[PDB]
Amino acid sequence: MADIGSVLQKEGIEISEGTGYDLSKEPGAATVKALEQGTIVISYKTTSENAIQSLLSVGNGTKGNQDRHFHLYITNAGGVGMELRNTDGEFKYTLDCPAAVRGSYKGERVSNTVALKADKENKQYKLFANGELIATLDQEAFKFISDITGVDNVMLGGTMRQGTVAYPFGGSIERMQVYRDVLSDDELIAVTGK
Amino acid sequence: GSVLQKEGIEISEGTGYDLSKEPGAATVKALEQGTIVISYKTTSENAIQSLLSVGNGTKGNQDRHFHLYITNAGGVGMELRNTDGEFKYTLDCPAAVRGSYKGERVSNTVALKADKENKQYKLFANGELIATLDQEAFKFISDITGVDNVMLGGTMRQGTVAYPFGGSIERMQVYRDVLSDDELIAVTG
Ligand SMILES: CC(=O)N[C@H]1[C@H]([C@H](O)[C@H](O)CO)O[C@@](OC[C@H]2O[C@@H](O[C@H]3[C@H](O)[C@@H](O)[C@H](O)O[C@@H]3CO)[C@H](O)[C@@H](O)[C@H]2O)(C(=O)O)C[C@@H]1O
Ligand SMILES: CC(=O)N[C@H]1[C@H]([C@H](O)[C@H](O)CO)O[C@@](OC[C@H]2O[C@@H](O[C@H]3[C@H](O)[C@@H](O)[C@H](O)O[C@@H]3CO)[C@H](O)[C@@H](O)[C@H]2O)(C(=O)O)C[C@@H]1O
Repeated sequence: MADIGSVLQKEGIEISEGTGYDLSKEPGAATVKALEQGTIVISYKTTSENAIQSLLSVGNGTKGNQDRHFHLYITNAGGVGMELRNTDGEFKYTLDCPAAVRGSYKGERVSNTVALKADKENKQYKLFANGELIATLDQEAFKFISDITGVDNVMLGGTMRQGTVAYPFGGSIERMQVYRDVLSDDELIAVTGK
Repeated sequence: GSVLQKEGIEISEGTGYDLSKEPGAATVKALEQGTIVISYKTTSENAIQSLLSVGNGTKGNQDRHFHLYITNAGGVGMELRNTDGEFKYTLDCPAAVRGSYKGERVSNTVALKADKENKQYKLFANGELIATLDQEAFKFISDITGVDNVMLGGTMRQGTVAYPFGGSIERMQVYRDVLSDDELIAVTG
């Protein structure tokens, strides 16, 4: 990891439900909007009982393009997932893992760390939470962010759908990093388990 | 040997075909792992068409089922569900089967295996492995709460036939055994 660098990073970002936090103008956003593969690592605390809370999304926010996006999300039941979409006629690749994260511990909102990697070489997606590899998906027709049509935004804490903040998170994004590099499972186990 | 097999079952769009009373249905309703192989011809433009389902058809339990389905866009998928709070494990693969081709309906063969030891699901269509899913928390049909039916051509949801297929289920076989990838490439060809 000594010479690995993120293409986009943010730290210490509070977000109330429905507000989101726009990253579209950040240096590095263009790179994120074109990823063919890579790694996303996010530490957060959720204060929200919303059922589906996007931590990070990248997609097409325009009218009629509401099924064209990627997001990495958590749920109110302690689930972690992702969706990678370009309308269902093109692709809808998803993961949803139960009982992988926690909202609270000893009456306090607890930090969790999750990660997703997408590896073009072996057509594989892997999801991690809190020190564990929780799911692996292989697709013959591999896709990633550069396959979504008309990407125009990157954001924390929701997914833009026809100009509305969908899948709204509340709480704190403690640390968020996006890499073009595909990090090893050992690295992701270590960073998510810390 | 299969635990349940049927051949030449033609289904009017929306009706389904109940297998719940067949010999072997109990075993299918309790599978911890296994393999499903289905050759079919669809004659329907319905968006989502279950080929085979196993689930809980009772009121309030509409998210408790397994099905292997095709779509009108040439997709193949499966969902394994016991309400989203418990599990929702899915696959959806584009451009894997044909709904029609040279203005004609056409046969396809698909397969799904669920492998408990490897904690793995693999989906096949027409001689190709199209997706693999590995879940740390492996589930299958015996983890669904209140299974009470097995059907071709739809999924029972609160007493309604959801995801309705129309056409012919040419051959369907369900195994408790986990077939090899090579065997599934061959049988789906
Ligand atoms: C993470 C997750 O569950 N995301 C799904 C999302 C959420 O469950 C809800 O938004 C939470 O309220 O639901 C999505 O589906 C709902 C929409 O479906 C649209 O129809 C789909 C149809 O179901 C597909 O079979 C078809 O291929 O595409 C249609 C068009 O998108 C309805 O038109 C729309 O009104 C909603 O009901 C969603 O996109 O919001 C699916 C997410 O995977
Ligand atoms: C193969 C497939 O696409 N299956 C999905 C199915 C189909 O897209 C549609 O049925 C085709 O018309 O849609 C399902 O979701 C629709 C229902 O969602 C319900 O709310 C969900 C909510 O979206 C989840 O986030 C939550 O965890 O669970 C809720 C309760 O199920 C609505 O209550 C209901 O009215 C439908 O809109 C479906 O179950 O039918 C999801 C399938 O994966």
